[PDB]
Amino acid sequence: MGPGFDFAQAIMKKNTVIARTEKGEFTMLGVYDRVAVIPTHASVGEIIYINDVETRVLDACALRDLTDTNLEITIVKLDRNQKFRDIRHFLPRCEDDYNDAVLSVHTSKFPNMYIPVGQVTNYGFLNLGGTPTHRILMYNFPTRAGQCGGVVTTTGKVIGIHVGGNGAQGFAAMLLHSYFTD
Repeated sequence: MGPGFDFAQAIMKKNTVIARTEKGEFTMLGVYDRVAVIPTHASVGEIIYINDVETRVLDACALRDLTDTNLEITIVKLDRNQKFRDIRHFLPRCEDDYNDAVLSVHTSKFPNMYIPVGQVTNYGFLNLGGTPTHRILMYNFPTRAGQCGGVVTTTGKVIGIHVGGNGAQGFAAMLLHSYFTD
């Protein structure tokens, strides 16, 4: 509908796959080469389905901060025959607050879904499903189940992936450029 939705669509159309684990179907962001991200509660194993194709997992790393606190991001390297467009230059370098974000989801349950969530707060600490979690972004949109792995964007920045909600607010794990140096 406007330039935020433009940037969100450009990311969804080239840098997402549908990931399936034993814990469900998730929006999965591809970042560069065969490297993607997914919420850690997806419980990635040795095999994952990518657009309904059986795919070996070459590596999976559940990120934690240097206090050994959960960040809810798992970085997955896929045994796929095709690379993602490199979008690392759209990742923020530091923790921040944002205006006018979009949450974008693509699954069997919610295809081509885009949500203007408005202002995004650097919330910080969240007890997420009983697990102390850091680097959480918050938006005042009543997000539901099925949206996990959804991509949070502003114009020109890919800032997080949706990991939870409390019925009135939604929560995303930050994406930082420093997670994807090689």
